Amino acid sequence: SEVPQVVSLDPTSIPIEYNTPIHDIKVQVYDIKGGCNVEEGLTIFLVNNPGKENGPVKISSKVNDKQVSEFLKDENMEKFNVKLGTSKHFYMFNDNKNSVAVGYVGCGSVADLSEADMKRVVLSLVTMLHDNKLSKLTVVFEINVDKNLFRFFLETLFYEYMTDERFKSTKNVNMEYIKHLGVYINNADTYKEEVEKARVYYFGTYYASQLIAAPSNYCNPVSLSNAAVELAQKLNLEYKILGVKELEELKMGAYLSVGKGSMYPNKFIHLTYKSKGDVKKKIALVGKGITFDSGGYNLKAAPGSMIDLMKFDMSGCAAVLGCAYCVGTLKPENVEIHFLSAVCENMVSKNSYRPGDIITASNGKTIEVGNTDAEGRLTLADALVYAEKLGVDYIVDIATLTGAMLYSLGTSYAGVFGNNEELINKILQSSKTSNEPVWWLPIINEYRATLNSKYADINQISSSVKASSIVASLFLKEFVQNTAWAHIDIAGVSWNFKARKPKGFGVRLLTEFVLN
Amino acid sequence: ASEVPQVVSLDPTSIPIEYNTPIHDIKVQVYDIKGGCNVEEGLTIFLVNNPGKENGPVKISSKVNDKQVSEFLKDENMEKFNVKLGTSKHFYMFNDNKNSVAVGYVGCGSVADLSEADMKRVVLSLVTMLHDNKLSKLTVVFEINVDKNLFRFFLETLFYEYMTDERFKSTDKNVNMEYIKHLGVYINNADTYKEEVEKARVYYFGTYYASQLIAAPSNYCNPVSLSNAAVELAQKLNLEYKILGVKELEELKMGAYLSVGKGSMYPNKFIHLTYKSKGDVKKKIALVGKGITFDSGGYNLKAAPGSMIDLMKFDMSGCAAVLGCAYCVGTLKPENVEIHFLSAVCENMVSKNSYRPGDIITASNGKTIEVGNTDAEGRLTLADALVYAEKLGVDYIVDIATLTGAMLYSLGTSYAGVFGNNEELINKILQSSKTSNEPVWWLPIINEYRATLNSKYADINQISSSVKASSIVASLFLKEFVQNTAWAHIDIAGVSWNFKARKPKGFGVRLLTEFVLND
Amino acid sequence: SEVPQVVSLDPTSIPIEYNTPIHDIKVQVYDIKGGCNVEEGLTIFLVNNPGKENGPVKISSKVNDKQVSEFLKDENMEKFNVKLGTSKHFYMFNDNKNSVAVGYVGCGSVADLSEADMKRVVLSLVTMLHDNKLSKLTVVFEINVDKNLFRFFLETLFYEYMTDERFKSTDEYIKHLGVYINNADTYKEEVEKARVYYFGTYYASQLIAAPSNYCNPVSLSNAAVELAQKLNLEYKILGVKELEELKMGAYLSVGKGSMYPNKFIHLTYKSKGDVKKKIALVGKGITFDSGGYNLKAAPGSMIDLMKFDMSGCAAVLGCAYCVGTLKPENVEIHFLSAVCENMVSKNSYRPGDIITASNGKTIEVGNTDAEGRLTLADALVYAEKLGVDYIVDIATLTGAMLYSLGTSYAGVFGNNEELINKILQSSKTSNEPVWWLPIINEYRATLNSKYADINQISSSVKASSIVASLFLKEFVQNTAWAHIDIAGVSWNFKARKPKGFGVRLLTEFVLND
Ligand SMILES: CC(C)(C)OC(=O)N[C@@H](C(=O)NO)c1ccc(Br)cc1
Ligand SMILES: CC(C)(C)OC(=O)N[C@@H](C(=O)NO)c1ccc(Br)cc1
Ligand SMILES: CC(C)(C)OC(=O)N[C@@H](C(=O)NO)c1ccc(Br)cc1
Ligand SMILES: [Zn+2]
Ligand SMILES: [Zn+2]
Ligand SMILES: [Zn+2]
Ligand SMILES: [Zn+2]
Ligand SMILES: [Zn+2]
Ligand SMILES: [Zn+2]
Repeated sequence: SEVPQVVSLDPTSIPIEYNTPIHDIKVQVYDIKGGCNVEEGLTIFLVNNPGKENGPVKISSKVNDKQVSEFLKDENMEKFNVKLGTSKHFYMFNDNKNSVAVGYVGCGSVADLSEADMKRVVLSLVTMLHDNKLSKLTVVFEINVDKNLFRFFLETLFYEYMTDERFKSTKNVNMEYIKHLGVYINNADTYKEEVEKARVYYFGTYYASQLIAAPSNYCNPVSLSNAAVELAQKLNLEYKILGVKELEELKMGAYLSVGKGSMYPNKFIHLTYKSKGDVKKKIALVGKGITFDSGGYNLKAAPGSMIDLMKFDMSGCAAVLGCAYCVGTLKPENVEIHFLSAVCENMVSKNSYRPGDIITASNGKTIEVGNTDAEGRLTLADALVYAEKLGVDYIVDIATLTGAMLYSLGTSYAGVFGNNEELINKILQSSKTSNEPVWWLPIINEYRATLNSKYADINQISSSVKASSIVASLFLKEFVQNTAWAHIDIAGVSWNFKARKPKGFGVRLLTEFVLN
Repeated sequence: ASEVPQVVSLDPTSIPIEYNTPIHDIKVQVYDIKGGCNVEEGLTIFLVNNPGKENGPVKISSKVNDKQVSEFLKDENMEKFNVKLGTSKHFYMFNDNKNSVAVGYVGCGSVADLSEADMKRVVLSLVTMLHDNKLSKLTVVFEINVDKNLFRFFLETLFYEYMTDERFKSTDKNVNMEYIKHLGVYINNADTYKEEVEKARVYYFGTYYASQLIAAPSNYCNPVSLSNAAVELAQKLNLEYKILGVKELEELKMGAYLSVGKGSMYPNKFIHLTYKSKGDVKKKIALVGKGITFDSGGYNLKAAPGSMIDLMKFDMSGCAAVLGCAYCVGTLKPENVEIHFLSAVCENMVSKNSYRPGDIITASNGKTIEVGNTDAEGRLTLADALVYAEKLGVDYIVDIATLTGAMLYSLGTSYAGVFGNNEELINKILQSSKTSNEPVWWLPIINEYRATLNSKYADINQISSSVKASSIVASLFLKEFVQNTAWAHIDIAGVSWNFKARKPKGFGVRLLTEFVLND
Repeated sequence: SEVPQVVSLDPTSIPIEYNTPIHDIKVQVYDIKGGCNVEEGLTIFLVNNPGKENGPVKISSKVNDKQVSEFLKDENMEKFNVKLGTSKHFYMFNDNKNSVAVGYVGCGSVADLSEADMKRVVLSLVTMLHDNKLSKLTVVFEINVDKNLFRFFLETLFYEYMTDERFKSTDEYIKHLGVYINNADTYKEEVEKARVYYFGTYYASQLIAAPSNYCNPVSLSNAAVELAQKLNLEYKILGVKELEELKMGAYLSVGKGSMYPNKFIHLTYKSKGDVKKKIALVGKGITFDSGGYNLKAAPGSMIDLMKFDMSGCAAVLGCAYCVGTLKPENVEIHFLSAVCENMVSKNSYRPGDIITASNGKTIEVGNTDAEGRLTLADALVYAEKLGVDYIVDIATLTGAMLYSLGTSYAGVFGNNEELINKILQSSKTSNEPVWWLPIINEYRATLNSKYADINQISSSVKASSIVASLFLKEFVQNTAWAHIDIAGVSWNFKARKPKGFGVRLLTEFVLND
């Protein structure tokens, strides 16, 4: 619980903002079928034109104001375009002779907007929200969206609108979030239930983002495990933090070896949510929790190794904890979930484990270490045997495991591997409804022979096959004996290089998996 | 003084320093050339040139008070030799008293005004004549034109190159070393040049002292032993001194400086030396030196080709330059001036305790900094040092540092770069460069690159991820930690080490001293 | 004249747009004291705020329209801030019930805007123009700018507004520009000069942006001829046969491995009347630099960008446009470029080759990727024989510039301080930033060849830019000479296009001399 320090100026906890300005936004959903009121703040119409390429803007909605409706008549609007991401602002006086601000955002010419399409619309919308001191925003849906896409709109809106200023000291003086958000859409009553779900999904994602973005001197195994406890306490999760003494008794030799060279003791996070009624499904969610990945003696010194980004290497853990918030808040029924993460730090030291070392996992398997920079699968290995010992139905691990993902699926799609096709399908189904894209990749058994060690039971890495993501999955597969298991590699999708911030990828995905 | 920690008992606990050098035992005499030259014992060398006559014949113009020697040096005899820069010859003959004497010359080219580099070549050629000859006396006859500043440069360079560092020699000591005991100089209007002699001797040792600190390996020269050397120096010079330990640095919240040293076995030591004039103080100056006793690069380890990790003892050259300046100032004792000699000394190592890439740290002025590269640790330590410097309420802040390797690609190994926020201060540094003959060139602080230091989470980035103009970006960083004081920054990463001669130059000592003295 | 082809689909000329939509824009300048009228198009206020948080926007100028004045009231504008580059624009109806667009661009908190700052202002302004079907743009200057910066504003505006679609197959611009500024009469003379400076820069941009299959030594020399003919300049293109007779072995060696014959461009401008200054402007004209057998294969060598390596030539030709159009007095200008291509072939020159320059000096080649200085050597020998007063060469010579001054400031080297100062003065008034770097003679000894008269490159001295300058200096014996290294500033990496750097710089140099 106590964070060790080298000097007194080293931080001893991760700063966390629980009550965000987003939570102070009062959200109202009205049916468009009744007309729109255009009074205070900024009013934005989401408009398209199906199959007209860059077509003219047409406002279909009834506006309960003669002046505003006159301004928005077709003859006036035809000079404007519906190009995806395009936005404009209008100034006018209403019927009550008050000054009002109105505008629109183009949603293209395709009837069914994709996640990327919706993201671009929101990003354009957020641009209108920044550098304008508005008190209220009104969004009018003149496009077709189902409830899942509507929820995604809000989640993305909240997430992109929110700005992390925890580490700013000498800060934007003009930041001023809206206090009211009005939404006009048809059949408002079906969409109202998605509002609070979006708000929960937002913070779950933003919470994971805060943990990832937090630098390694702030976010260490002790401080992160402490944060998990604080989170568990607020949400009523049973919690248990395993220290070195417990881990040694449990013989987690693979996991403990990675943390040897660190000044922070290893901390194993175990949170549990149990429904009050009959439990029909038991699920273990495992997250990779490397607070910093230096590579060990296989130091990240090669070009393109992105060593300065390696605080992100606990993204899997953050996603699991972010999911814990959503589950703890929405309180699903007939399910018991274990939230696991073997947290440690991979550093260079006189105490560090060396390339060539043979270590023993808690399942008795001896492992020959060929590369200390492949430490993720080592910690995940012991975490998986622990998971299976819990007697669950599904084991789902999520991790920034291999850089090869950047070459396979890139920065938008995560890879999923597994030993069970139905479980994979459930993950794929969750991906669609959560709108966090995942693609099914194969575990090619032909590469297994490349993990055959001369002295230990198995090699940590291959010295042949360059398909590291598959090889790593083959390694993890050896530590799940008789349980449905899936592995999501998020090394490529976790960090937003363009926006220079985390995505909090996986939070909404894991929650949809649990809920449905 | 603090106790130097050891891993084994064989680890050195102090930097060996030679204060009394053979140069200090040399008696220097300056004569007027119009009185004629006496050629008796030891070696007598004529410095000769030939104006616009590309390798011209040698001609001795000076009167020699010896019939035999004057006949030997007559034009007819000397025309077989030429004045090519760096050329030297030895002559053997008998004088009027039937004694054997040794005479020679060094070619000074065909250009009337010799540059520092040219003069250096002349001196180097001269030193070769001193080497491997057991001489007791050297006599140098100036048949060329040099001003007082260039004349002093000759003596300083002569003393520096003649001197040999044998502190770390044990079984391979040179059995044949035997320095001259007397140095004679014949020059026109000598009375004007006499004041430069002792000044040269002072400037020499300041440079040689800095050289000794730099050349000292990192196991000998650590933050503790270097700060101890600073204290010992201050005591000898009657300067006020103050060494800040970790506890005091924490109270001052010097987080950037402390973060770099976290991974070291040697505690951070902040050097603060003070020279105060006895009279009314009219100018207050802070001299800040980068003091990284060893730069491994941190977790951004120097593992790339050309990173020169074996040279990284040099990375405290700025501190050494500052301490060498403290010697000169404390010795010549300029008045009506108050000088602060500062250096945030530490070591950048790889450890479980080391600071990581991506860490956000807080400087003593409250600015939060995101670390993108641990091998850019110099600017982190300088940041807190500059904030400390400005709190002293000085008129000028001048920092000197082996900051960026880009200097090797911009100005190279001969000229140092100077950046600043004040043009008058910059001109003064340039003025000091001319009179000290330590080359400096003005480089710009381009404000357009500033936006690349905008961090998403912290107040500022330590490094840029685009620009690649490392020296300018670093200056932009440091500028953020000097709020309202005239400040200049001298990057000596390229000029500090003499790669051809395999030794330090002690660059900056004479430059900084000239700056203080002529102010 | 005839461009050789490998296949019939290979282009045989560089497409050039001479008449741009920018030339069709009518520009009117009014005095701010008379008030602003808001009728057609888009109206943008350029505003600042000394000591700005960044602080709120406040419009001081009087607007002769009740509807617009209601919009521009302090209470409404306080919601916006003046942070540099920030902009907002709204659409509304004026007193005459016409649709109008009104807005602002934030100019920060500094009273005196820099070259870099003004560019950020312009880009934000241009961003609104690319996404609004406007007929007229009106700019209201509520900031202080001198005559030079105002001209710079227009040049940058015109240049960034213009879009190159020459190579877009398939698989709008405003017609009026209104300017409100204090002391309007003083700024009116700057308008047409800016339009000239614009195209000079944009013309150079077109040559640089043109790919190596379009822009080759033959097609580039042809383009120079066509330009000279339109400007009524005397022109002369030296071919291989003439070059051999002139014994330009260094220049000819670089082009040996190319399928395109070497072409030496020589344009000349003579002022009507007494000539008081004679100047030769030399531009590096490598249409493509593969590096030769010292192939650009190392990481970060950016071989896909190497069409840019004739930027120096383009800058000189762009200058030829400006000088030929504005027609300065008392001056004679020579526009020179030894154009060729550096390729890998059985006919290519090899590392280790010893070649003879036209001045008789033998050169040992240590790196075929340092071909720029070799071509410049013969060009400099050619230039001095013309008997000029100043020789100024401009070249993308060394990548080391990216490590010294970066992408914003070019480096200038020289043997004459008066010439250097004139360049620096020209840099200030043209707002194309240049910084004086030294030619350190101590490094000269590293060019001493064991067998030849001189080495092409150094064997260490990582100060490549200075060493190269030391090389070129050996080919100017008795003339005031300057060298501008634009390797770092030539290409705009963020915008993915050329800057046309040097055109305005060279013209100001000629004009103010
Ligand atoms: C097997 C091999 C030797 C290639 O090592 C890696 O697979 N490195 C990954 C790692 O260091 N895991 O801990 C990694 C690299 C980049 C990114 Br982004 C993520 C993960
Ligand atoms: C910003 C960057 C990542 C390039 O890091 C450097 O600037 N390196 C310098 C350094 O390590 N300072 O601490 C340095 C290298 C070599 C020489 Br020689 C001098 C100084
Ligand atoms: C050090 C060396 C002698 C090889 O010189 C180069 O660095 N090459 C330049 C070149 O290829 N001249 O022809 C160059 C490279 C990149 C850029 Br950008 C500009 C110029
Ligand atoms: Zn790793
Ligand atoms: Zn990892
Ligand atoms: Zn370093
Ligand atoms: Zn350093
Ligand atoms: Zn080249
Ligand atoms: Zn080139």
